[PDB]
Amino acid sequence: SHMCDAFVGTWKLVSSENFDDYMKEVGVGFATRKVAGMAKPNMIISVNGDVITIKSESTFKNTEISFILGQEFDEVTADDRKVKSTITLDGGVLVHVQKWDGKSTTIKRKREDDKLVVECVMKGVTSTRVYERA
Ligand SMILES: *Sc1ccccc1C(N)=O
Ligand SMILES: *Sc1ccccc1C(N)=O
Repeated sequence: SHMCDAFVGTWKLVSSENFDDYMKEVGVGFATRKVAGMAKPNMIISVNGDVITIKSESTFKNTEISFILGQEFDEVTADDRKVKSTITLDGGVLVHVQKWDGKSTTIKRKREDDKLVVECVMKGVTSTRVYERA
C-alpha cells in the first residue's frame, strides 16, 4: 500500500560500525563473527500487496524474510539463531524485534538522504550498517 516505496530495490553494504561488539552481545561465536564480518551483502527489498520481502545476498549467507507488518513470524538468522520476529512501522522507520532464548534485539531500517541506514541494538550496544543503491 505504497508501504515501502522509498526502500524497494537493491542496496549494497558500504560501511559498518561496531559490528564485532554487537555480535558479541548477541552471542555469536568466534568463527561466525570473523567470517560474517567480511561480508558485503546486497539487501533486496520488494513489496507485493501487504507482503514485504527482504533478502540478503552474501558470500557468508543468503537469507530471505517475507512478512506482514505487525504479524509475528519465524526467522532463522544468518548466524543460525531461531528467532520470533515482529516488524512494525514507527514514524517511517521499520522496527524489527527478534526474540529468542529469553533475549531480544531490535533492528531499525530507515532512509537518510540516498542511504539506507540499519541500526541494530542489543542491550546497550549498537551497530550501524549503511547501504547505497546497487
Ligand atoms: S517500508 C520499509 C521496508 C524496508 C526497509 C525500511 C522500510 C521503512 N522504513 O519504511
Ligand atoms: S545492524 C547489524 C549489525 C551487525 C550484524 C547484523 C546487523 C543486521 N541485522 O542488519
